[PDB]
Amino acid sequence: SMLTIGQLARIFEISTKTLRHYDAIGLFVPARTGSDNGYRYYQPEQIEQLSRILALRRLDVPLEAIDRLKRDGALDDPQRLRHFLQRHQHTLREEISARQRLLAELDRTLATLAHWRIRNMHARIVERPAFSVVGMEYFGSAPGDTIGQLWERFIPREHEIAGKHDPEVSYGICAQQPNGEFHYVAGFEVQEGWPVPEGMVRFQVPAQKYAVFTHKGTAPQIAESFQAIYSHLLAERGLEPKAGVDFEYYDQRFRGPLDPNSQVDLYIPIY
Amino acid sequence: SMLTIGQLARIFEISTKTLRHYDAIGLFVPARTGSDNGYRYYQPEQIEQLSRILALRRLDVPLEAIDRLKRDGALDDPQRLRHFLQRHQHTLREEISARQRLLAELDRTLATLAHWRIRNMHARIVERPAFSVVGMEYFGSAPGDTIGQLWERFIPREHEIAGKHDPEVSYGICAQQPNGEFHYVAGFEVQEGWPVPEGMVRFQVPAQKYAVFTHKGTAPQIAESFQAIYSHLLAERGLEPKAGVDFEYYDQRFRGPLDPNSQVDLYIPIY
Ligand SMILES: Nc1nc2c(ncn2[C@@H]2O[C@@H]3COP(=O)(O)O[C@H]4[C@@H](O)[C@H](n5cnc6c(=O)[nH]c(N)nc65)O[C@@H]4COP(=O)(O)O[C@H]3[C@H]2O)c(=O)[nH]1
Ligand SMILES: Nc1nc2c(ncn2[C@@H]2O[C@@H]3COP(=O)(O)O[C@H]4[C@@H](O)[C@H](n5cnc6c(=O)[nH]c(N)nc65)O[C@@H]4COP(=O)(O)O[C@H]3[C@H]2O)c(=O)[nH]1
Ligand SMILES: Nc1nc2c(ncn2[C@@H]2O[C@@H]3COP(=O)(O)O[C@H]4[C@@H](O)[C@H](n5cnc6c(=O)[nH]c(N)nc65)O[C@@H]4COP(=O)(O)O[C@H]3[C@H]2O)c(=O)[nH]1
Ligand SMILES: Nc1nc2c(ncn2[C@@H]2O[C@@H]3COP(=O)(O)O[C@H]4[C@@H](O)[C@H](n5cnc6c(=O)[nH]c(N)nc65)O[C@@H]4COP(=O)(O)O[C@H]3[C@H]2O)c(=O)[nH]1
Repeated sequence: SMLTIGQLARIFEISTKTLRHYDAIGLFVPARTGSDNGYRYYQPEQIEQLSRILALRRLDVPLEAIDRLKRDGALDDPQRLRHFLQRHQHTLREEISARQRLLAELDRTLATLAHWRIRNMHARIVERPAFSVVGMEYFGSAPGDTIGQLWERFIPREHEIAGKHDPEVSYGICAQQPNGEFHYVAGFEVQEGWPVPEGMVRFQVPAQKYAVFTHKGTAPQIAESFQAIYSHLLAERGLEPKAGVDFEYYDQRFRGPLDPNSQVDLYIPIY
Repeated sequence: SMLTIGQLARIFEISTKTLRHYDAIGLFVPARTGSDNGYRYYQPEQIEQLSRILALRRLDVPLEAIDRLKRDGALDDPQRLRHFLQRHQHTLREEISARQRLLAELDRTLATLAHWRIRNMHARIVERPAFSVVGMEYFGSAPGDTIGQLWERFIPREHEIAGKHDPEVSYGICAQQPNGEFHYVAGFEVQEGWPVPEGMVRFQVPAQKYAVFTHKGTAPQIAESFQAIYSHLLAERGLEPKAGVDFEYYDQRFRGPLDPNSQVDLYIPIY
């Protein structure tokens, strides 16, 4: 009923070298040594002990910490050992708490960057002629950038589009109707004459003057950009919005909606 | 530079119904109504306001709470508004805390379940004759259930094995060597005479008497089961372990190493 270094190591999923190591340092020592083979032998009573020694290591308690507990008799006392552990528990809770306080201060600092980014978003003025776009429309005042959801409805189907004048760039078009809903469209510039994939439309973006803003960030943060633009950015440059169609401009600089390194040009029609 | 319900709703990704709603309740009322179309029109100065109303909603602040704030002047006061929010922030921290306190108490209870399960793990005695097993062998006193790792090394290769006498059941065999290492093997019972997939072995489990323990739980918890077995479960039944080969027994009752619903018979050779 005595166990070998190998049976012990097995049931605890450790290597026999560890158990040798523990023997040299007098931490966990075998009840005896094989008198005809020099092997180490352990009693079943030692199992629960190795179990605690190993329980400490899973808590990253350094080995010598452990050895000190062995030496001063605290490892083999359920009360002292418990004390050691609550102390370590306490430290862990604190280190966690401390970092939480940091994530808040960090959360705080990210916001401040947003006002900074928006402060640096300068208008370039430009006129562009009418042009044609084919893709997936959505007529209607809907909540969400369920457009983030539209784009993901549109991406599997993009390949279907013949006649792409420049497949490197795409558009997130929003048109106003006097009725008051917006008509959004995700698409690609295509020459007239090409066929429209089933369930797709062809939209004509009229000739317009624009203020172009380079949104440098995430697609969900696009709405914030629009908000600044319409609350003050235009005015601050004595520009007036014109009723018309605006669009998001996606080219090489765009690398995914959730990717903070994506730029997107915002084409705001003006007077 | 007045915006429509439609441009407003878009740049905030909400539906125009929401803006109608906010107007009827007097919460967010447009600066005017279209006199030739009865439409609603908003000033760019209302953007930041709608912005905060909506920020509250993202905090699940109910709408009526919000309307209360609007009514009692607090909503338009950066100081009162801030106070409202720290209050709410406070509540959230408390609710989180409370639940942590419960996770700990829950952790404690899970542990107590373990001793209970081990107490109910009864030995059934059984003799089985020698039998042959084919699979992937590991020689050597290794740490970790890198046996968890062996099984996942072995599984892509299982299909290769011809002559499987009973593919429903596999074995996790551990054999002891005089030098004290253990020799582990994951495999299937296969009749003699069948060829051995390259890099695989054929191990012979000798005829033995066993105590069988049904481990009901997770493969990582298998080691604890072994620990109970050799520390006292055998003694309590006046059984004595015999030097030999033990094995884990996987049949239908086994549903995967991570599934708390798996059972595994543990075959412990005895006198
Ligand atoms: N070569 C060697 N092996 C060791 C030694 N100490 C432990 N073992 C291994 O541990 C098993 C059981 O050891 P035990 O608890 O002393 O329990 C032992 C022990 O109580 C007794 N026993 C067997 N042979 C001897 C012996 O030569 N001298 C003594 N004093 N007792 C023995 O029978 C039980 C079963 O022994 P086994 O079935 O042979 O299997 C033995 C043996 O494989 C050692 O000093 N030398
Ligand atoms: N009262 C007190 N005395 C301290 C403290 N830190 C160091 N000492 C003293 O300095 C000696 C060596 O510390 P070390 O180089 O960290 O080397 C230490 C340390 O690395 C490790 N150790 C012992 N206890 C603990 C522990 O509770 N936690 C950790 N992380 N390591 C420990 O074992 C080694 C030997 O320690 P000792 O033989 O006890 O001897 C210790 C101890 O007498 C402390 O925080 N409080
Ligand atoms: N049908 C209708 N539409 C409305 C009303 N209120 C706002 N809008 C829409 O909002 C846009 C800008 O309105 P604004 O800021 O008053 O700025 C307006 C306003 O300052 C001026 N304006 C144009 N027509 C009229 C008018 O009939 N009366 C007044 N007082 N001003 C007008 O020209 C600016 C640009 O107007 P638009 O480019 O046409 O585009 C207008 C129009 O499409 C309304 O009561 N009825
Ligand atoms: N001092 C105080 N008075 C309370 C409290 N709970 C209820 N009352 C009183 O009871 C009235 C109706 O509360 P309700 O039916 O929960 O209906 C409430 C509630 O459903 C919601 N609401 C208002 N303020 C808050 C708020 O701060 N937090 C939340 N979660 N909901 C609010 O809107 C309604 C507000 O109506 P009121 O004009 O405030 O009128 C409130 C208020 O005068 C409280 O915790 N503290």
